[PDB]
Amino acid sequence: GRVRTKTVKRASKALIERYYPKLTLDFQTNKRLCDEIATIQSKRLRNKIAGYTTHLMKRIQKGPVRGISFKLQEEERERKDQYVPEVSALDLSRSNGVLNVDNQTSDLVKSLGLKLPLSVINV
Amino acid sequence: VLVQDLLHPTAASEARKHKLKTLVQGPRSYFLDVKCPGCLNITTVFSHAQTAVTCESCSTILCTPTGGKAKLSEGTSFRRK
Amino acid sequence: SLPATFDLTPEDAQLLLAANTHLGARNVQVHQEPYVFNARPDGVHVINVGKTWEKLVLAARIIAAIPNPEDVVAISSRTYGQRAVLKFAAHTGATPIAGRFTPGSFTNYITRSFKEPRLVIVTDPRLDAQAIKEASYVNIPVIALTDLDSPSEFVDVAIPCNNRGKHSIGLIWYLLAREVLRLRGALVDRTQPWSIMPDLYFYRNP
Amino acid sequence: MGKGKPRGLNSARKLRVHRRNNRWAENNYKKRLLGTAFKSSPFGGSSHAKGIVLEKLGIESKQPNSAIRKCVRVQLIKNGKKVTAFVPNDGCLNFV
Amino acid sequence: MRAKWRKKRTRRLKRKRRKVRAR
Amino acid sequence: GWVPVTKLGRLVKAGKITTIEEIFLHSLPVKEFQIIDTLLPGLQDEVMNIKPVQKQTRAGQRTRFKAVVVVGDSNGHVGLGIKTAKEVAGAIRAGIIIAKLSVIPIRRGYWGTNLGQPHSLATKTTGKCGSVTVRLIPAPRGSGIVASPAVKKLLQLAGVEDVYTQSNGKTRTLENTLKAAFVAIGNTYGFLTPNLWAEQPLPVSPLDIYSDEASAQ
Amino acid sequence: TRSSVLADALNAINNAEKTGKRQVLIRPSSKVIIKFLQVMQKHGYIGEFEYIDDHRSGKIVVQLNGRLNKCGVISPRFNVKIGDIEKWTANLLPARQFGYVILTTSAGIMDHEEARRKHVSGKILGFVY
Amino acid sequence: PKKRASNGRNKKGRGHVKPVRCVNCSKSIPKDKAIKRMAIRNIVEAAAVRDLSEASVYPEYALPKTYNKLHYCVSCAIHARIVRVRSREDRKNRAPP
Amino acid sequence: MENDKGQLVELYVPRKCSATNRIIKADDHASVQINVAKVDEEGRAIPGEYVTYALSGYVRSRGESDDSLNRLAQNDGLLKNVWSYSR
RNA sequence: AGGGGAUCGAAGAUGAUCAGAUACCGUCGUAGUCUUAACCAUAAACUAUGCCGACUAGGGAUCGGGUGGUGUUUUUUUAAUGACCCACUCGGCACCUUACGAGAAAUCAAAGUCUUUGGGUUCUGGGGGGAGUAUGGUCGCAAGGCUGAAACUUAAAGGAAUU
Ligand SMILES: [Zn+2]
Ligand SMILES: [Zn+2]
Repeated sequence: GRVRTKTVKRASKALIERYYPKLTLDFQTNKRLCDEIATIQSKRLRNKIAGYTTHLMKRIQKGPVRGISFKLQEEERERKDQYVPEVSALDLSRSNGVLNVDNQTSDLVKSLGLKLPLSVINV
Repeated sequence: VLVQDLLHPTAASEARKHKLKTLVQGPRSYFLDVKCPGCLNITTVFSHAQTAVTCESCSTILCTPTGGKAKLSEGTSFRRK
Repeated sequence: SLPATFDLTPEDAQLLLAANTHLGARNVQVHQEPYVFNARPDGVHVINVGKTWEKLVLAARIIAAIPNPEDVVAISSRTYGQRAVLKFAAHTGATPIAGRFTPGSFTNYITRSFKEPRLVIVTDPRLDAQAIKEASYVNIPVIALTDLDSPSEFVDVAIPCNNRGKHSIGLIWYLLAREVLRLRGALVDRTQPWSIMPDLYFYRNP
Repeated sequence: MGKGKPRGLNSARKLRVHRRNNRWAENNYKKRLLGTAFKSSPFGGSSHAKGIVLEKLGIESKQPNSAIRKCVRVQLIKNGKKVTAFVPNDGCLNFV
Repeated sequence: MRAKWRKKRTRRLKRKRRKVRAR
Repeated sequence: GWVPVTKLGRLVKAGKITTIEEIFLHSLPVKEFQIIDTLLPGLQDEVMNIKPVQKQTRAGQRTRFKAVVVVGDSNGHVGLGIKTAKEVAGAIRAGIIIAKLSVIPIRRGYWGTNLGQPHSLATKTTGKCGSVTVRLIPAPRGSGIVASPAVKKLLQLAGVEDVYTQSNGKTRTLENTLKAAFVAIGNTYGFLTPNLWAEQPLPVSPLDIYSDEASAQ
Repeated sequence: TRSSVLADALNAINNAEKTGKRQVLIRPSSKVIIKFLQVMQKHGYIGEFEYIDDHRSGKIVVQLNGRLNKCGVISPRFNVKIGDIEKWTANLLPARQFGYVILTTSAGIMDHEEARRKHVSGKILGFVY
Repeated sequence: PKKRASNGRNKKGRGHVKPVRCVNCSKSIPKDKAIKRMAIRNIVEAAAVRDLSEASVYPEYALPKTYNKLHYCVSCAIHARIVRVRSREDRKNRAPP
Repeated sequence: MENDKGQLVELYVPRKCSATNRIIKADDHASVQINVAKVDEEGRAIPGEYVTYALSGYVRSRGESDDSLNRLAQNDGLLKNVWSYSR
């Protein structure tokens, strides 16, 4: 029965997605971070919240875990998105390996297409 | 579908549609002006025979009757219509 | 009529049949069915590339007709079109629903995920049936990237493609983004195929 | 899609005979035709009747109610059947 | 009350009425 | 203090959607009752039924009050609203807003010899809901409304003057009667007559004319 | 056997125009069918129809315009009199303005509007809205 | 009402199926209706085979199996067999284990 | 509709489907009207110049809207060699 | 009424259980037919859906036929084949899976084309009981079958789905 409720597990997620820096894998510091940054009512609520931020910070440092993407990790996802390192090859302009077409797609491009160097195979 | 024009239908469909279930009732059977392996004649036979038809000189069995289109006698030449 | 320069260029035709948009196409088929080019032996179909391209130009004309850019909603809940619609949205401002669709998006005007499209672009009608079904309640046209055996229900202008390789989905999305950006946009020439690598649309595996 | 019944133009016999038969299942029709009013029905199928009162009766009401219904058993002058009539107001059993 | 044993009871008292009436 | 979501609301608030049939012309799904409030000021606001409906609970039986209400003009617009609320004073209100939202046009016509505005329906319409099937057989002039008193004033708020009815089924069930009567009244527009056989051009939607005067900035 | 041919022809046209199709194939195709189609065509409930003359009863291919809503036959051809046409065109049609009840009159296959202008009657074939 | 589109049965195209006795109840039930399940098992249980092999002649120990199709009536089957009466939703799911 | 005069007494003259000619109703949701852009010479189209094609809820639901617009496109010159009349 | 009668089993014997239990469980066990001739003529005799006919929208599988495979087997030289198998194709069959119309709904290839009511045609029902009872014919060796009421009684009985 040491299950944390939504009232701490949401506050924790809001806290980490805002102050990912100024949070250091240690309850004893994270406790005092919550003292300064948050206006938590009870001393025991703080201890539970801070104890779960620390649990999230330990888990986030073994590779990003789903549900909590912070303002830094979003920029990492933006770079892996835009700067996709699959741009050395053309690619898909595979003049070396489009041209392994079969007799049906041959008759297809013959009917409608202009003209293509076509490497015809069968079955 | 919704728009077809079944007055001018495509032959890729009319070929497959049943003998009756076409634009007009028309048979898919035909006649073979088939020539004897022995005494050369021009004996007209039918696609779906129903009889073991023979040549004129001897009883040289040109076809064997089957469920659909009839068989031929090991060696012979055929000509449709 | 069209000015008749958009006539399936050989660089686009070789892109499409290198992506294998037609070299699969589901052996078992739905009886619509005019986007067929004599199914190959060994149990596979082959689609008319001319037709899918013509349909793509028609689709572009409808998307380009939509006056405000981000009333076109680019949806792809399947993994193989996620970044494809994200890039489509970023290029031609077209708010994407890449991920879970959160039903009650077009109906249910209260929810924070409330969009009122005048067009939907759906990568798959089967796996994104919720988007189509919800569009039917609020009078929204839908442009689908269908296969041959994909369902046609509550779906106008369908672009016949392939939905097995991912190369197709990535390409046909790039090409639609390309053709819309030409008509009343920053692509000032129809020729010179605007070679921004069609691999900014390919779902890069982890 | 024939709706069961015949739809010939020369089927007036059948369409009439079928009603003549199936009308019997009606309640009003059957008893008007067999003359049930004139065999049963102590009144012999009439509005009122006259009679000479035999006994005063206290009939017990049916179950949801509870009372003594102050009836009167009366032999009909008309035919001679003995029926039980209700006295239709508060202190009228003392009047009859 | 079973519409079978109801029927059987009727069909018994009918037979025993036949045997009573044959006299 | 409307502050409308639903860009239909933004247009009709700005005072651009003229009055009122462009919503019906283009099948625009109206989901804000303050739209109808701005367009049509003169409506009723006439309650038909309040029946007690009872769910059986673990302990006791919870009774709600399913309120049926008709919100109609006196001209050519009616709306039927059925809402189940926990109180009758809240039920009538929560019904009225649905009866406003689901407002529908009626296609009034003649029984021959035009001579003035349409009085009856244009054609013999029917509508069905559950078992109750209502018919609206258009009638000669000055005959009055020849319906049950339930649907009589539904057709009065529709604005119909003369109409025979031939309602079959369990017509006592009031919700199913009015539902079927409201389908029948709606099905008038939906009959393709030689009166409206002429092929006219399709008008462009005001969501495509005032494209970027809606969607609040 | 099929008891009537106008019946299944008009049914087939109705079943197609329900789905908003643009053509029908009618297999039997009698002269009575063609003449009914011609009266439909006149008021403009029907486009054009071809008669394919297979050496038999032949067939028809009709083309619709989506105007026809209802199009039925009255199976037993009731002997109608011009004194009681109003009882039919009040029971079959939407009020009074449009629609036509088709009589096989001695003068020929006609509508109630035409039969009134001629002052003639016959039997009843069917109707079109 | 009618509970099943079938009749907890197959008989469609037939007039009468020759019946089968329930394995435990002895109740005669029409074959098509009877809940059939093949009981395929090793002759020796999945705990004894160690001491069986080590004390057996003929190394490679073929270890022949046993086969018998258990026909069950409906009531005998409802006694915690693969029946576990499922919802009016999951009634239609034909797929076996 | 008319009084056998002027003064047209008919509000909301409803717009018919372009595939079936069937009247679209006021509450007929799933009844889309697509606007195709009228192109200029090789690239851009005129903003505010369209060809407006309506398709009713019934045709959309049935799954013959792709085929209905394919034919309408070919017959207004928006496509070419897509809708083959005789299948 | 003749054979036959192994098994199983109305009746019955009998042991348990039971408060009683001439039942459910146990052991026996006549009649019982499985068979030949002659009767009987009813079943939840059910798809509880009359038949003949037309039109409206995916996959297997039975039977027949048409093509295709340079597939397997085929050896008596290459195989003439043939069969089995594979793909496309129809005609009919027993079906099944998804669904715009229908229905009170459960639901459905017809239960759709139905107040926008008519393809042909036969049978049956008109609240619940009394009652499938009495009576009278009819058939049967009998058991019974067919047809089949009324007096009187009653405000509901019933179908489907919901909590
Ligand atoms: Zn010779
Ligand atoms: Zn059992």
